[PDB]
Amino acid sequence: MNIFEMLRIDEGLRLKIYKDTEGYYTIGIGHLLTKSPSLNAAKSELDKAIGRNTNGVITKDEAEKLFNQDVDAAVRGILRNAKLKPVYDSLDAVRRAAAINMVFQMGETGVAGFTNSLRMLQQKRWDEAAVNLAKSRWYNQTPNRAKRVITTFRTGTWDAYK
Ligand SMILES: Cc1ccc(C)cc1
Ligand SMILES: [Cl-]
Ligand SMILES: [Cl-]
Repeated sequence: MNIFEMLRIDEGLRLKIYKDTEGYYTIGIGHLLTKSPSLNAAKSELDKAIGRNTNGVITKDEAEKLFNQDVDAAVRGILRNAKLKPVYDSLDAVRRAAAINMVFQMGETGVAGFTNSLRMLQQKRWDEAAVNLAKSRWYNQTPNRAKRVITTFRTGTWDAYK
């Protein structure tokens, strides 16, 4: 198991524009296109991202290309963030995958507001962090996914994904 396989499980794969859990236009493997309610705005963002007139549809290859870019970007986002970096550096390989998953899902902004969880993770207080992470809109909105990520931080294994 690795970050790509993990995220592919959590996000699925769709080759036609769709609405995410929050109702935002997305495509491929959780690639958010726009928060605007306009489908046209979404198709325009899509064409700009793929570099071609897609008509709201992409191939598997194109989806996988967006995915690679997105994972890379998340990691780099983390490494660039002064709040995040130190936490990420302190973690083991499995747990780093859980950190990347959250950043990918919610943005470095979103995750950067889990200050108290961050501190617990840095201190390696696993059970406590797990409890703290669950007290969130994130967990209440997407409970099955949050549970998987949380188990990951808690155990440092891929058990929730098998
Ligand atoms: C790097 C990192 C991001 C988010 C959390 C919750 C923990 C670590
Ligand atoms: Cl893009
Ligand atoms: Cl869920």
